[PDB]
Amino acid sequence: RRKWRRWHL
Amino acid sequence: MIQRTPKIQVYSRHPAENGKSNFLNCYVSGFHPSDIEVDLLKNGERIEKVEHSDLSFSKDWSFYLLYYTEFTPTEKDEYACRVNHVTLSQPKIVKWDRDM
Amino acid sequence: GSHSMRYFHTSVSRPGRGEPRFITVGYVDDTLFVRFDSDAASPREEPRAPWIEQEGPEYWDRETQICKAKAQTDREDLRTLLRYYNQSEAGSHTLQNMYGCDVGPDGRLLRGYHQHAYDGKDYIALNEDLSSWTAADTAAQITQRKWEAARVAEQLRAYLEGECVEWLRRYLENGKETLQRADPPKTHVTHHPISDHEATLRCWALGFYPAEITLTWQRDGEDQTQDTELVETRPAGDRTFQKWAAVVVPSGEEQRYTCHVQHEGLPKPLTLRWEP
Ligand SMILES: [Cu+2]
Ligand SMILES: [Cu+2]
Ligand SMILES: [Cu+2]
Repeated sequence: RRKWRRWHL
Repeated sequence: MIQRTPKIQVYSRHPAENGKSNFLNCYVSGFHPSDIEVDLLKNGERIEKVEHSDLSFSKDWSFYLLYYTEFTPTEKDEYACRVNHVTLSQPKIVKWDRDM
Repeated sequence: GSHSMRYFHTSVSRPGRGEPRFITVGYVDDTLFVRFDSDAASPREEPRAPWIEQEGPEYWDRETQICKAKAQTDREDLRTLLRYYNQSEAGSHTLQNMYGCDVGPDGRLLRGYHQHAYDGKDYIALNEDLSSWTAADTAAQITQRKWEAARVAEQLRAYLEGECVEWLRRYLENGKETLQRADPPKTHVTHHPISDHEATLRCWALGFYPAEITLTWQRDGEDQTQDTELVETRPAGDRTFQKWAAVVVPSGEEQRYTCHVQHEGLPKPLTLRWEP
């Protein structure tokens, strides 16, 4: 499964 | 933007056997950017009902795609894969050699 | 064997033809098992291998929620990248992102990844230490700035070491039938008369899983690394893979040449001659 959190470039 | 031209392989899923059902594959890889026209041709006419896998990419970020369709080979029918890409001045056509 | 899990993302802007196209796929080794295409009607992440269909509805609601927010995030980021590079809104651009982990026979992390590409060129990447970044330019330095002040490395590292390995190990159990079985290649040597003067010998390998394989044409036991034709490894379409290696040989000196096949599905490396 995928990581919950991403971050804006 | 560094644009890369697709490598093209047209080949059947199993070794071709005249009269036996098979799958015809057009494997395009190595290209950028991702927009691509890919058609499988049967004696020069575009085959309807061609499926395609989902856009994916290799380690170097170049894209690859598989187009495929049910077919049953005959000896007199010639198959080909036509591919148009930004890198291409004219659509490239690779005919299907069952030797390859 | 040695196993891996990767999630691939592509966002492709198309100014004047709606929102950017977002496609993402997930892989365990060379097996595709999830997909999410934003151009699908009412998009959810869908299964693409039988061993993931068993996951409950909460699994799939959580995956679809993630894919949607990611697609939103790349919509912001695509506009942000236009600022960082002083570009026009007229053009089409591409944001790629791959992250995932490698594990060994032990099930322990061998390596974690999380790297970005913009218009086909490396942008920012998490380094193998999972705690430092490599910025490809002064635009990606703006991100390395924003991501160092957020301790993104710490949070990627938490994911890549924990959950990534957790769930890959789980999938290797749910799909051990296929994920843990290697299909050995079926091998044959073909002989192609081109002209009166020479013929081509083609070393085939078909129906093998995984995709990792090495085909080598040796002349007198010496590798013809330079004069050997070698196609990129291609998908058969039923999960297995094909490849061939070929050399143009003079008629008569054929029996000097050996083809060596290496694949984890094979006990011993193979030694193949052209046999009439
Ligand atoms: Cu294993
Ligand atoms: Cu936001
Ligand atoms: Cu010969």
